[PDB]
Amino acid sequence: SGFRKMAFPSGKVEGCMVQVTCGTTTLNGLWLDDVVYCPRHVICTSEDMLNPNYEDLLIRKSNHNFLVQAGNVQLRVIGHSMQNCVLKLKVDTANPKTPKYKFVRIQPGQTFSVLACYNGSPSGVYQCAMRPNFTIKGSFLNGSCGSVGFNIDYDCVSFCYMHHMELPTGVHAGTDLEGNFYGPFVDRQTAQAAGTDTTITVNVLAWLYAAVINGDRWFLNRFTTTLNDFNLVAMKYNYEPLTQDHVDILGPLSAQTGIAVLDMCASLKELLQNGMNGRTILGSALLEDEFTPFDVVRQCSGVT
Amino acid sequence: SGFRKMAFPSGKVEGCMVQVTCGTTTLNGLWLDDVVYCPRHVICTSEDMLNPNYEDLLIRKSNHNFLVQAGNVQLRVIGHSMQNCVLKLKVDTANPKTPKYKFVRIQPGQTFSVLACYNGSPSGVYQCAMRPNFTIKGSFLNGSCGSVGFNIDYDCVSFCYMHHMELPTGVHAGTDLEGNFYGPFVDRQTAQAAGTDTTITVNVLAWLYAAVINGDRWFLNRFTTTLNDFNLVAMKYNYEPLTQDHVDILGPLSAQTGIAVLDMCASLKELLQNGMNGRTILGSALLEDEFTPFDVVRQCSGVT
Ligand SMILES: Cc1ccncc1NC(=O)Cc1ccc2nc[nH]c2c1
Ligand SMILES: Cc1ccncc1NC(=O)Cc1ccc2nc[nH]c2c1
Repeated sequence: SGFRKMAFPSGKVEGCMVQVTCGTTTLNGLWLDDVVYCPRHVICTSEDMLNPNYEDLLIRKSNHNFLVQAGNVQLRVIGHSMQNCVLKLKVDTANPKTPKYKFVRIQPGQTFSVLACYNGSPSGVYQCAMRPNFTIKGSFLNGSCGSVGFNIDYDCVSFCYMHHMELPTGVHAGTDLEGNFYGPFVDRQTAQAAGTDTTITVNVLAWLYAAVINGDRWFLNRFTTTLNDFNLVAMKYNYEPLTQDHVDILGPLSAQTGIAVLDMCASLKELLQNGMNGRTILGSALLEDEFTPFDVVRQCSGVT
Repeated sequence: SGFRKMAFPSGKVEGCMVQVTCGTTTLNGLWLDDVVYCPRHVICTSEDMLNPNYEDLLIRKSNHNFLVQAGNVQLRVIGHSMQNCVLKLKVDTANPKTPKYKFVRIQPGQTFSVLACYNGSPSGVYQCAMRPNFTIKGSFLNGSCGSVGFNIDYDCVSFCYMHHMELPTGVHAGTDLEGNFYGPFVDRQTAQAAGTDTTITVNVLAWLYAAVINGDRWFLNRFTTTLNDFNLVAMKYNYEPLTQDHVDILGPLSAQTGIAVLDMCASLKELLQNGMNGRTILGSALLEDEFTPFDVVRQCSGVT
């Protein structure tokens, strides 16, 4: 028993982190096979970030200008190319620690682990979610760019995020490993404001099921609702609309606990309208939305 | 910017996890050098746990009864001994992945990362604190015993916890790596109730400093207090008494932010008396106490 905000074990990803320096800029790179992936803004100075022309800045860089270091040993760069907002640096040595991997582009509401790194060295690991406005709320200082987000399925690492930007509001933006930004964000230091950060309803419901499984049941009530009625309340509270697809995804948790999805929606509706009244659920005083239904099943069943 | 509940990168610890089976019981072991450490209750059945005589149960076990498996390869057990509540299984092969390590016994209020494992396989990593009542609030299912807690200082892993028990209330109890339980708990399935789970005041203050550094400042007020006055309010709210040692420990955060420790105590006192009023601090609706002052400095400076 007990339910924690849990990240995936980071070892497989630690074995892929390298330091990339170009000019005066140092950030992190991800070394998979004989390619090192990193944000293309490694070629910029802070002044260039105001209005960068990446193709033009890149023409002035040669393979020998990209310094790639794995631990205390230097990697030889034999090619470089720009793919969307990432650079792919071809090196002469395959990473011997390359795990089985995939590149996946996640949807908003999906969770992943981030291995925060500086100078190609891991500092920590935390769990987060792709917000509905395509930002993430991470912990990233100068030099953390190129740190990655991932999920693991037994022995295959699915990389889904690479850190690029901190918006003027302190939230974060980045790309998938094909270099396409999540949402409308760009790798330029300009006015980029995020949209409404709505709450991921399906994740809140999954977490309420985790609370019932792990003993916290005070919020269960004598009511039910419909998807349409629940969604009127969800709209009012800046929650994402709940769909029949989300109800189907919650089916296994509903079956395990014997609490119908719409009855849990009615508990959630009352929590939204009445508040917590100074009470807590799984050690939280707010409705937690950074656990997917899959995360709840995985943690409650101990998948390794 | 941004502040997250961050665990240490777990790779160095993943390389030490093994599966230990004795009879019908399987749990995790920690393989460092040529010794595998695991809870001595691996020798018990669930029925034995009601009233175990560990010395007597152990007499019936030989080296060949402890099955130790690292990945898919078996380790040969050439000796076994009981040290307090842990078994030390001497194996014929040193763990080639043994990191630099120490065994440390932490104090209440200190934080650490846990690598939750099942069948010697890592499932996830999370950050937690040793509560003032010597319990931890983890996420542990059947088979997670032997999972460990640790801190890392550059390349040296300090192991501080090994999971043993879940109390009837759903909180967790365990030992240091010398096999001594934290607090009054025992490895017997009996009535063991935890004391008051007070809030770690010094950690709440550190987290309020992290909030100011990372932009959340609404709770700062025009007041100050004294240690004695603050402690009267701390007593009322089941917070640990704040000492001059804690004030000294918060000195670097006070210097960085320019907010005197006693002024932050006055902000905390008002938060205790008035509540949050539906507001949040670093994404939390409660006062977070599982970040030490050292954690706040480490995360805010990007130590790798
Ligand atoms: C500063 C920071 C902190 C956390 N996360 C991201 C960042 N960086 C940015 O937002 C853009 C940036 C800023 C200066 C750069 N110089 C070369 N490349 C650069 C990219
Ligand atoms: C069940 C559990 C879940 C999470 N954390 C710990 C536990 N186990 C216990 O509290 C004691 C126990 C219970 C049966 C045992 N059989 C052999 N050894 C045993 C030890």
